[PDB]
Amino acid sequence: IAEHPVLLNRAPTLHRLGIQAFEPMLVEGKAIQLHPLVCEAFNADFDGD
Amino acid sequence: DSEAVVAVDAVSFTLLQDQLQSVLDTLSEREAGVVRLRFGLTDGQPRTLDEIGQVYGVTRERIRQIESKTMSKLRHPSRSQVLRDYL
Amino acid sequence: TGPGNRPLKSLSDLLKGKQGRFRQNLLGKRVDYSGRSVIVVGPQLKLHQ
Amino acid sequence: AAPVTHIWYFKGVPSRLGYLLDLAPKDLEKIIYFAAYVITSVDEEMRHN
Amino acid sequence: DKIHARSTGPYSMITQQPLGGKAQFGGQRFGEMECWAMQAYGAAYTLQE
Amino acid sequence: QETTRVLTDAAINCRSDKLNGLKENVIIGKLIPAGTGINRYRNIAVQPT
DNA sequence: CGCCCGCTTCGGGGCAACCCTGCCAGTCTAATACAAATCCGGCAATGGAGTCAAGACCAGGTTCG
DNA sequence: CGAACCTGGTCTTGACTCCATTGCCGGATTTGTATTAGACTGGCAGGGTTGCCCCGAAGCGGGCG
Ligand SMILES: [Mg+2]
Repeated sequence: IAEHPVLLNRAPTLHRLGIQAFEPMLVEGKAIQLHPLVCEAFNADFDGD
Repeated sequence: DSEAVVAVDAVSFTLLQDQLQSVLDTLSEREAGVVRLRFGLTDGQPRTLDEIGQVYGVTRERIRQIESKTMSKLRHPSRSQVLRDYL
Repeated sequence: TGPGNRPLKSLSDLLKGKQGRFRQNLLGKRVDYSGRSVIVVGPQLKLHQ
Repeated sequence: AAPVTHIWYFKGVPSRLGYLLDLAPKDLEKIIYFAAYVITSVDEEMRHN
Repeated sequence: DKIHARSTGPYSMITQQPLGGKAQFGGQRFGEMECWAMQAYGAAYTLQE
Repeated sequence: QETTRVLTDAAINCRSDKLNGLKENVIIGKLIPAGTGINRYRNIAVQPT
């Protein structure tokens, strides 16, 4: 996995910053852990998105 | 679509062809030639023992001896260990 | 109509509408090497992670 | 075993067959579904004699 | 119930696209708005892939 | 829009597409002519000095 | 004297977010008669393909005077 | 120093076996066609129910020649 980015999309992709690439790192459990600053860029809250 | 390509069987079959070509290249020229012409590796149409002896100048029975020897040789685990896992 | 009073999907109806080949299968396609999960916040990650 | 008019060049608005022959679309649907005849040709010399 | 991933699974019948939904494997719909985001980055190669 | 009506008068006029827009190259699988698909960047030679 | 240019009314087609998540729709004269097609099930034309068993032989390490 | 030995491949002969493979061959089934002689003589049928917009078409009032 190391140094191999992945594209993250939150549907719908309203504008250009709705797709953003991130270097992954493995995290236990089953949820995509997301940085707290890009939530405005995706317009993503955490109520089940 | 079950009729479509499984797309790992293709790379598996190509790797199987490569491993089988390596294992056949462990044999000699007469042995690998007899095996490839017996199973039709070169054309898809496997010629039989009389045609193989005709292209090898010998009897069909000599070819049967050679084919028995090569099937004895291939059944050794020294060749079988990297082919058993392909089924 | 077809059985059950269903209108038969003719040749033009494969291009018309959102169900046509253009907007359903030519522009937007389903992609392999994809994935989907519900997100959680990751306040120990760095911004590129 | 007998010719057929394309529905795209007849029924769409404006009717392209209708403009190409300067026929009204009511006349065109009256012709191409065998509801009314059309005088496809005429004579002049035998006509006046 | 919600997590999902597919590297290579089934494919559709008429067009040869991957399928959809967690019941099959399926891939995520890379729809039109994702395509506009990838164009707006200028990333042509990734859109081609 | 109007996939019927746009198509037929293009077919009447025998209008030839030029494959130089942006929605065209997305459809036919070529690289888009914007961002990393223009020939200012797509023909870069890289040699090690 | 009779005859057609702009409102005007009416038809009439196109389109109205993006992911998931599903998963299978029907009935009324009824029969014979036949000819051909075609399947199909089984001996017999093989005939060729495979198989066993013996053997011919060189010669090459291996055993002996 | 020279003579045999047993045994590897290498190949040959010839007989034996066994099974494809047509070829009939007779029968079974199955696919298509013809034929019914009292008299019968014009259909059932709901999706339509938006909103808005653009536009084509009819239609009439209006001045008009
Ligand atoms: Mg939310």
